[PDB]
Amino acid sequence: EESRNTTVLDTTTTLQSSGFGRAFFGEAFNDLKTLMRRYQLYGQLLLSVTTDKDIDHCMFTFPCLPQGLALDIGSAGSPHEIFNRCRDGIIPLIASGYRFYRGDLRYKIVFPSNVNSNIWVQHRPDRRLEGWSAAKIVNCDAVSTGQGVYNHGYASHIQITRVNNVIELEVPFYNATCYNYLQAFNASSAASSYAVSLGEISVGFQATSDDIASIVNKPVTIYYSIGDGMQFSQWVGYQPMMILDQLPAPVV
Amino acid sequence: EESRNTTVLDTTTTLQSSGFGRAFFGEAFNDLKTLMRRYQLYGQLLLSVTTDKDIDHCMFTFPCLPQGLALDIGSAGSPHEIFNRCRDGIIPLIASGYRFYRGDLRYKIVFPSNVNSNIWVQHRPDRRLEGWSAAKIVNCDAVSTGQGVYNHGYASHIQITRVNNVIELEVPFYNATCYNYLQAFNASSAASSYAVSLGEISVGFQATSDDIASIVNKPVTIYYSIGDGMQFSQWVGYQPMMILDQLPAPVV
Amino acid sequence: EESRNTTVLDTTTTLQSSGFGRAFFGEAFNDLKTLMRRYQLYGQLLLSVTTDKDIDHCMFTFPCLPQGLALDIGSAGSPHEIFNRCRDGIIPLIASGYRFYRGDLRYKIVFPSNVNSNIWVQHRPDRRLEGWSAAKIVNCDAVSTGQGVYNHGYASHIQITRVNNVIELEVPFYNATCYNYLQAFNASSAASSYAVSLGEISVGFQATSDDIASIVNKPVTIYYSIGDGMQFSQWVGYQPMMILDQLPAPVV
Amino acid sequence: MDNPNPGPDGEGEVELEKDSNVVLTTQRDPSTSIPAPVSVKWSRWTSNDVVDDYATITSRWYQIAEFVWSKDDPFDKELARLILPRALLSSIEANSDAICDVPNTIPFKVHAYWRGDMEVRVQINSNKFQVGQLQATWYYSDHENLNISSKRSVYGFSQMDHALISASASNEAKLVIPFKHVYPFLPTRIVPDWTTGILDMGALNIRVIAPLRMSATGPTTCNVVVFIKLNNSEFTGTSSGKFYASQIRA
Amino acid sequence: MDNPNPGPDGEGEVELEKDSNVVLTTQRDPSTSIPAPVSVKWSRWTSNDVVDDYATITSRWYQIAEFVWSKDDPFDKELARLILPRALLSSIEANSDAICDVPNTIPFKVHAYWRGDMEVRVQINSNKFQVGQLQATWYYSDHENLNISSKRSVYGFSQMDHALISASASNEAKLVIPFKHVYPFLPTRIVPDWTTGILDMGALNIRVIAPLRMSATGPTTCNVVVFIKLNNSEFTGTSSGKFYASQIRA
Amino acid sequence: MDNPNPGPDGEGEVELEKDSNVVLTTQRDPSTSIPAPVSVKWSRWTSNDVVDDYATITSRWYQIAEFVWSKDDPFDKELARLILPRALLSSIEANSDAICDVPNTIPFKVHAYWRGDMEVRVQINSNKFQVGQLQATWYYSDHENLNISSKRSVYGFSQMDHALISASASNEAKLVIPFKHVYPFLPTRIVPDWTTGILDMGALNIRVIAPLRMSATGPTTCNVVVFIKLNNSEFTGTSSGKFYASQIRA
Repeated sequence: EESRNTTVLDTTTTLQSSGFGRAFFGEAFNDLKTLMRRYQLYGQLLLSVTTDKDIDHCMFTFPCLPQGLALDIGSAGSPHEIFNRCRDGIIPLIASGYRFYRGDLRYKIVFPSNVNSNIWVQHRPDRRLEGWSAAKIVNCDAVSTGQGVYNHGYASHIQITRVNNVIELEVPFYNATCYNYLQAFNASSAASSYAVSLGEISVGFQATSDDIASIVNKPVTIYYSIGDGMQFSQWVGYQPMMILDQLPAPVV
Repeated sequence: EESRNTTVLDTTTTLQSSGFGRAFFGEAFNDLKTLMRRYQLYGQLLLSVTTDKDIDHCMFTFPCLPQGLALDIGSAGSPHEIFNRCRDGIIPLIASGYRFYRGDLRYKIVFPSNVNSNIWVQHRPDRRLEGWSAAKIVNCDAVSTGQGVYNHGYASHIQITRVNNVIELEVPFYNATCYNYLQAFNASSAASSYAVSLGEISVGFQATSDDIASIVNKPVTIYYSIGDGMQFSQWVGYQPMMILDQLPAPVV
Repeated sequence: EESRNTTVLDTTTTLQSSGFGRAFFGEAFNDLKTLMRRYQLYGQLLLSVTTDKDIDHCMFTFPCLPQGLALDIGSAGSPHEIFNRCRDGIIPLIASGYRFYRGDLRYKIVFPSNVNSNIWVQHRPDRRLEGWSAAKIVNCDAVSTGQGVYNHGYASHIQITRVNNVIELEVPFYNATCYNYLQAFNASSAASSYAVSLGEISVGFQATSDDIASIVNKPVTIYYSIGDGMQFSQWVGYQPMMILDQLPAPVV
Repeated sequence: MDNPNPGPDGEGEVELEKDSNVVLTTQRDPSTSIPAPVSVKWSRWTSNDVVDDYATITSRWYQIAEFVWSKDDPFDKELARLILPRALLSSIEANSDAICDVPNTIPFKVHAYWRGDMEVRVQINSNKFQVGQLQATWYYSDHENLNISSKRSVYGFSQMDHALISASASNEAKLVIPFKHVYPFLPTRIVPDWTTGILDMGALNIRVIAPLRMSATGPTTCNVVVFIKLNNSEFTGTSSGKFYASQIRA
Repeated sequence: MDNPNPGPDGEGEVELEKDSNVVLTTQRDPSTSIPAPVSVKWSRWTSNDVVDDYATITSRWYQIAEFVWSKDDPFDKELARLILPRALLSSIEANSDAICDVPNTIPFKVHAYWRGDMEVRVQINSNKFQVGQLQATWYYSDHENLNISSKRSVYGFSQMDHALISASASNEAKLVIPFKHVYPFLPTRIVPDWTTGILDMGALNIRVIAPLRMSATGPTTCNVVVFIKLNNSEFTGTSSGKFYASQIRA
Repeated sequence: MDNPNPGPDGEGEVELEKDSNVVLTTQRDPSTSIPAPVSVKWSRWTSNDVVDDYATITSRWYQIAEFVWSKDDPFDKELARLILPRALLSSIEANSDAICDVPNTIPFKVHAYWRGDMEVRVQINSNKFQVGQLQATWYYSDHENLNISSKRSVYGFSQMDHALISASASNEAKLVIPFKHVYPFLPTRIVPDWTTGILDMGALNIRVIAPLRMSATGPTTCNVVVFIKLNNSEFTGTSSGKFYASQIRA
């Protein structure tokens, strides 16, 4: 059995329990659900406009999942230095150790401040996630389907960039499942792909093609926490880890 | 040990007990003592007169025992077809599985109907049984001892053949033993031979030598059951059996 | 373990206990402390005067210990026949089986009867015993130290030989130890030698050099028992014994 | 305590585990490992059809794997990656006959969807002088994960709960697997919204933690046999047997 | 449960069986087999002479058979057909000395008739690694039967009650044989109405059900020793010792 | 009774013996042998200095002997004549470092006199198939006796109480040695009235009663390890560590 304990050959005395730092620091760290609610950087992108965008056209999209995105180090010339150097963060390091999840997510998208244009945000729970490839932030090209535009019935919110350039969200668990998958996802079953991400958030600017030039190559950073309903269910052990301070230094 | 029972790996449910056929046939067959009291053919003989018989001369004799006689198939030309084909019957098939017996026997000798002559029957408990050889029906020759005649003090009965040609008997346990032997008998001890048969029944006709010609080569069949006092004592397992329907058919 | 007793396969019945001879002889022999209080011959010596002895000069000395002296068989021409033939006696045969002792001793020195002179006896608890060599009766030579004379403060007694030529003693446990050593003694530690004998008894005559000639080569025999306070403490098993009636006879 | 008296009957006590008409015995106490608490029934939420567990036939034991575990198998070595709701059917189809030939699996031929628990007994028949140790680990939805090809080692399945099968003790591994899939029913056949990966709840996989060790003349091989019970089942969606296709051979 | 702690004294519990002045010990529990309930005394019916059991001497154990049981002995193999009231005397006469030399059998030299029960312990000293099995079966009056030469096999004595002596467990076979002869006394010597077959109550016979099995370097032989007690005896008919003749050698 | 069910955890119960920060375990029950009842403290009679037992450091176990016991060792064979208050120090000096380097023996470096009891565990690691037997015997003040060179055999130490270490059972020998010296304190260093034979309470000596016996391919060697606790101690006469000299090598 795993956690069996045959003969405890104890040489120790009693050690005074601090209450996971409650006695020293005034706060307990036993519950790992409340450490998961500290906001972690989810994604990081430069706004790259390809074709002439209408007011409806979504600037970028991303599938919304607590597992972390398919990790974008970046191009081999210009790497995103946090996901290159500070690999994976905390929430998929804890969600790496579980199998199922049932709950909500929070996002707090941070926009550039040079832009002024009004920003809409759609949650689209219809969208299936076709594999861990393209489980990432997609700078959208010219519109071919209803994926690429503002849509009607889905839950949206419009942040005014002139008042405050951060929209803060609560993306609900709108799946027809018991719980969703939490590791990396290869999409074996065709309906299994309805059960990975909570939905598919698309952020779009309402600017015309004359104000679209101030938008180009400005950073948009996304955060996430797990929003008080998140319950990771089945214990699955961790995979092989990589130690970060053994990564090579950029030799001059 | 024999009837030990270490680990009963039972896959069965409960089967409804019929009471050994009491529920279906209106009668129980558990007690094998009451099946032993159905009359079995004991012997079968043709009346063969050798010398000139007086009125006293016994026509035939047989030692009286529940083990069955030394089984007479017959001569190689003319076999007795029941003891040839239907080997041994029931009562020595059950008494084959025991060692000692203490009890009585019944006989029901059936006489031919062509004869009319009055028939006497002696029980002689004096007689020892000298081995399994000549533990059989003996057509008596000329008289040399008191074996060959009617005797006085022994218990007798006279069936009148004109009224009914069957005499029915109850041969009592007149031995000085605890119980008698029940398997086949080789007569090791000289007093052991006093302890096999209950006695030695002799049947004789009261006919003269002019009526003796109607007696010649008429069948006399003997039966037996075990008569309500018979108690087979020591369990001894069965010997090698022979299967009857593997006996060869008389090929034309 | 030593006195463990796994499976007593007893064929015996009950034997009537005599009480160690109490039932037959009117006395119990269970307690071996009271057999040790029968007086055993301790030493045996001929009075050999070497130099001109003053009144103070001790005639002989002996260290006083229950282990028995270093056993003097004698010279190869004239052996002391008891310690040659009757080896070791009882009290060091029982004290051979123990390690420590704490108690007193009794002596009953028997003097010759040809002498008349008054005899003094000193107990000297100061004296250390330097090894089992010279743990014996020492006929004293000319005086060099205070060992060789009568001394003041030590406990003494004067037997008048004219009244009775036997002085009877009780040599007390005057050691600074818990208990003293009881086997033969090799003197490893320098203070261990303070812990073998109870002291060192010296017997001396008060005769001048004209009466010293009647003293020469007269026997003095010493006895001992263990005097009611003797408690042998630690059980140590016996050593290799020698059987006495296998000793060779003096062939003519 | 400690009074060995063997007889003709043997020494120890034999424990049983009776089902419908299958009794299978073990001398040794099991090393049970239960990865989740027992699942609720959940036919109320997604089924109006007549639902019935066929517990007189489905809850029997059935052998689904047997394999020689030699000493030639190294340390980090798979022995059987059994996909257990599939392996009950693919073992039968590996016996070169249909699913309807076995009493345990006839409702898989008829019904469309299944939800139930699974008992697994991974029995071993090693000698007392052999030295080695297996682990039997249940992973929920192996094939819905793509980095499991790197997790699949004895260091990674020792972290989740698992059973240990020591070759010295000839130990037995009880393994109670309740139903935890994303969707509350597993289809037994090709269903409209998924066709690939049918009846795949996860993988029992049996790695080696210590290989077999012995003398030069010791017994080399070691046979391991895996039994499965399907106890708290329920089947729904009565359908034709001609829509059931054969499982993938694997 | 299951706490093995051997010491210098050994591990297990040793059980005894004390008689007059004979104690013989077995580590293992016996496989007792009792073919009949205990016999009543029956000196009231046929004896006016002074009858006394000599229980301080007759109820001792006495070795009456020892034999090597090798692996060369095949499956259906007699090992000892002991005729037990005779074999107690013929073992002594096989030791090349008289019946009056042994304390157990001096009343057979004096008295004329005997009725009593017999305890039999068929002890084995096999190794733990040897594999095989004897059966010890008591047949009442072997030599008063003529088809026993065909019954005398392991299939026929397994049907009546019997003891089993497994060579793995080094098992011991207790065997309580009460008196059931046709006549309520067995004569110890040539008596007026029978001379042949004296003091023959029946036969203990020890067949082989499984032969010894072992490795190439295993212990081949296996010694079996049979002891007999004569417990609930009684002797009657005090007679001279010069009418007692020696037993048949067999 | 007698239900063997081993698992991955093993079969039997493991007993402990915890001290300050040393736990040492034995599967087997000890063969304890206690040559004397427990000693009284006795600092009242001969010490005005500050007396304290350092039970948090002195009552730990410490290995003082390990030796291979081969089958080449004959019957009457010493294996270790340990002088136990010395052997605790001479083992450390045999490890080529000082007495002050070990926590158990720093008050011997400081204090002048010592009185205390000594626990001794003579553990063996023999195989179950090896056959042989040691005895561990404590003799009070070996070197204050000169005929001990003839007593030193297995017949002489079997008479006093002793422990037995059978190589079959892999037995352990507990040995509680209370303080019985002539003088109620043992000096740890050269003291004014004795210089020779320092800190010598007596000798644990470990003879052989049965040598190791085995097959041709059996395990030849057998390691024996001796541990010592110094439990009911007391140290008196606080002195400089520069008056402590090294022990004699022996």
